[PDB]
Amino acid sequence: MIKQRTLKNIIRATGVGLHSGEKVYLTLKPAPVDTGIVFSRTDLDPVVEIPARAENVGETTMSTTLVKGDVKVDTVEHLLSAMAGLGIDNAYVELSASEVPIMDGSAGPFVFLIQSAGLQEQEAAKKFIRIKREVSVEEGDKRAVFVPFDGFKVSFEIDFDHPVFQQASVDFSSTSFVKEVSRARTFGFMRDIEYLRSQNLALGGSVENAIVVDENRVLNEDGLRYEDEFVKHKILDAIGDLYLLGNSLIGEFRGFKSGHALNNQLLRTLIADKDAWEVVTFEDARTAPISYMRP
Ligand SMILES: C[C@H](O)c1nccn1Cc1cc(-c2ccc(C#CCCCO)cc2)on1
Ligand SMILES: [Zn+2]
Repeated sequence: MIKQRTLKNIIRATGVGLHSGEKVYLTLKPAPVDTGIVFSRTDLDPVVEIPARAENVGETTMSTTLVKGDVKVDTVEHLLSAMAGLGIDNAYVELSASEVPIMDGSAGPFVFLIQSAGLQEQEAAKKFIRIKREVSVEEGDKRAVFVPFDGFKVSFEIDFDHPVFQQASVDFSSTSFVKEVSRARTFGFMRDIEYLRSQNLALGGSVENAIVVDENRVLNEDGLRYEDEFVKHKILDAIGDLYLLGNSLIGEFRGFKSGHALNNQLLRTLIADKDAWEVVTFEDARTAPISYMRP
């Protein structure tokens, strides 16, 4: 069967929140079958746990934020992207502050740290959400859609009105999450960055954790990791936002100028429309439409 995964060993890391600029200590731990991914604010007494589920998304402006009452965990989407990309069903993610550390802007450090710890298969079938009807949501010129598909693929199309320019598709039948998506970094434009800082956001961002663009060019000395890094990062973000379904997808996602907001809107419409999806397991990995790398 395709089995659930958790972590073999604990992972720790120390970083800064992209928006908050606060130092934060992260610890990922193993969790039992059917736990899902659960964030814990361990700086608080008592500790405040928030499952990484679409129902818990509180704000979607320039990151995806989980909220339970007054308590938040901001910027979950890169780490969630990594966990999704590696097949991780169950994990606790402890944080000593309100925002997941940004690392280098991408999921590369998370996938490295995870894979250095190692994964552990669990004796229970992995549950997938299978798209059985097209579900779309739109708002103005922005669109996000789920289409039935026997596998998992993601397409994205951004319309940026800027000299540094995009679209891309990835199908995990041939694309490596790790090699081709995980390294794509967080990005931003000088006009927004100042506005965001004036709105007291973006406080931790720098050329160390993001592509910084002026009116013409990428200012980072070392340039890009992929020719299409920006759009590959949008795919990264979307995989992370979609993992808030709390199970891997069998289907296709297509995003057209979509962001965290519309991505969450799509999850919510999907979840509400039970005719459009069903949960499935695969007792024989050999006949399934997807595969995972070795644990
Ligand atoms: C997080 C989300 O998933 C996300 N992924 C890609 C983009 N975004 C939104 C976003 C980008 C930034 C950002 C903030 C500050 C700087 C910077 C800088 C240095 C300026 C000093 O000259 C660069 C970028 O903030 N939010
Ligand atoms: Zn991002």
